[PDB]
Amino acid sequence: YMEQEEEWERAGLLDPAWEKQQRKTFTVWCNSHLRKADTQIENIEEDFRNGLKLMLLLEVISGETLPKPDRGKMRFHKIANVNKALDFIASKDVKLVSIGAEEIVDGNAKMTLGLIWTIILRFAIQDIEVEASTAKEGLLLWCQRKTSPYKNVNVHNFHNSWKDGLAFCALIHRHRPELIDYNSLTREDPVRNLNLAFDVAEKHLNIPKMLDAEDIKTSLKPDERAIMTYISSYYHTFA
Repeated sequence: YMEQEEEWERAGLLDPAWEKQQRKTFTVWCNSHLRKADTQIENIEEDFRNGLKLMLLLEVISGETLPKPDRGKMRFHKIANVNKALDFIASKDVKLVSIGAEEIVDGNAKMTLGLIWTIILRFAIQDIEVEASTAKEGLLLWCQRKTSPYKNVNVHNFHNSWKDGLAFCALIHRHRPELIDYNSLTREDPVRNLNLAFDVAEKHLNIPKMLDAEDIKTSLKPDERAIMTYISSYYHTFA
């Protein structure tokens, strides 16, 4: 009973601020891959309902070919396409704990964001191996190692450790010192630091601006899934 709401709490999906952060961040992440297939989404709670761009997203990030999709106005075609997506994901050793094609075709916001996170996790994070840690803990360890020389960075988590922008700027500076005047930065202007990292990463590293500095600024504890999504692109660009 209320198993789904317990999982949604931990997913961040009951908090509307975290839901909004995931909606915005996940849309940019999906488009950072769909661009390679010359298309895009606009509204993540509408534009996957027929399964077509979901299947395409999975082909791009996996390099594999999925079965041919159906087309037709009628719902059962959309259900079939979403099920082809879900089958492909499950085939990569993913436990789809209560994600059904019907809710995706229905455009249920929480299930759709949960599904996109499942995809980000499996394909962008799960295989990360850093020392003896894997997946999310490996990604966090990478961040801790790469930012260890910076005295004004202390990465403990994927939320408030990232709020003042210095950790993002440090990750960039550690790989490319010529792009960031790191010593000029301080904790006093977090929005400046955040936007610096986001602008530099978009310009020089081809990493789109998945995070909104204003959403981070106003949150005492920003959404972990959104921040992990963005940092996963840092990881795969440098490592």
